[PDB]
Amino acid sequence: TRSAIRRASTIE
Amino acid sequence: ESVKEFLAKAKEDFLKKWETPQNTAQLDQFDRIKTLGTGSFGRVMLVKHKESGNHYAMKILDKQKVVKLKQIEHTLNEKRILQAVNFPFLVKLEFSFKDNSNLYMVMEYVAGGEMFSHLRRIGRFSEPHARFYAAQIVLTFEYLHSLDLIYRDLKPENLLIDQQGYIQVTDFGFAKRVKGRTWTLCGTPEYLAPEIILSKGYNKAVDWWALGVLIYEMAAGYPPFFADQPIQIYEKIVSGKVRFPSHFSSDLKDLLRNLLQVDLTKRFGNLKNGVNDIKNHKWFATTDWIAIYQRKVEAPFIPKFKGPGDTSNFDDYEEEEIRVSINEKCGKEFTEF
Ligand SMILES: Nc1ncnc2c1ncn2[C@@H]1O[C@H](COP(=O)(O)OP(=O)(O)NP(=O)(O)O)[C@@H](O)[C@H]1O
Ligand SMILES: [Mg+2]
Ligand SMILES: [Mg+2]
Repeated sequence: TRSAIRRASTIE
Repeated sequence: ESVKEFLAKAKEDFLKKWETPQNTAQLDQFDRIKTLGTGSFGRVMLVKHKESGNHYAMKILDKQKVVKLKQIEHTLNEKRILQAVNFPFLVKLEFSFKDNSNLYMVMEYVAGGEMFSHLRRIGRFSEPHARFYAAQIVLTFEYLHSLDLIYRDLKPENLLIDQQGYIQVTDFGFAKRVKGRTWTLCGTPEYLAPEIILSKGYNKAVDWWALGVLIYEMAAGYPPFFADQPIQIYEKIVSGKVRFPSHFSSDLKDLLRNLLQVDLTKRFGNLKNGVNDIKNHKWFATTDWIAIYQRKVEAPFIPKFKGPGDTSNFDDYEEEEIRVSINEKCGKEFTEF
């Protein structure tokens, strides 16, 4: 399996 | 023009539902089955309507943390825009409601999974494969931008693949009706336009920048600007510097340079001809735009599912009890939801 790190939205 | 008349009717439909804004279901009516994705303010779960048997994806937002983090207008925007838009690549909202603790948006379940997981597994999409997904995004932005809507969080994790292999855009958390400039720092770091980072006030052009990051990541397997610390990511974005895999076509490189243009005087999608500069670009010369809209193109990849409510196309998440207080919380702040 390959890494798959989801990216979270960001606010201030 | 056929397109212009189409958009004008789309606007009429939208403004009608835009003033339709209540409580069209209740939590009681759904079995909660599995978490599909977790976020900062809650989670999305696979649910099943107990009486009809239909499955849906329910986003749960915690009202208190939403208030604490100055996200009330964003949350009201998200639900109001999702109920009023209508387009073949925008996820449908079937129900929405609120209780003592949470806001709930019940969407159609897109069982194919995130574009992100197929992309990481396959490694990278071919240029025709990437172009197929991109075409749908170009038409979607033309539609939303036509209604003065900015989307503001394009990324593979927010793009779901349906049973025909087409895209369903979800996560309208930062969508906003905007004529002119807006100023909120929001989006996802690897995808933010420079004008957002530099706090210059921005418009729909930030969506066309994000499309360039999306196309780059789909085709390369990784985004054009990434680093360990987001400060370094922002330095790259702002620098006006992008290196392309040698395996990219010259046409792909030229389109990306014009979308990843930090100068707004030059960024495609923001010039005099608007979205037509993108539609007319040589990278898209083989794209039948009407066929894509009509969903008549054979998709390059169709995910597999084993009947309704199958979740194999999603990562597994730590489950938890859904906390609903005995006392109403933040009633006044969410009256319009
Ligand atoms: N309609 C849907 N059908 C199936 N899965 C969905 C649906 N909507 C969302 N998801 C999944 O749930 C995840 C979280 O939904 P999302 O709307 O992105 O919440 P979020 O808290 O705003 N995440 P983010 O802002 O990107 O950090 C998505 O990335 C998808 O994996
Ligand atoms: Mg998301
Ligand atoms: Mg979001």
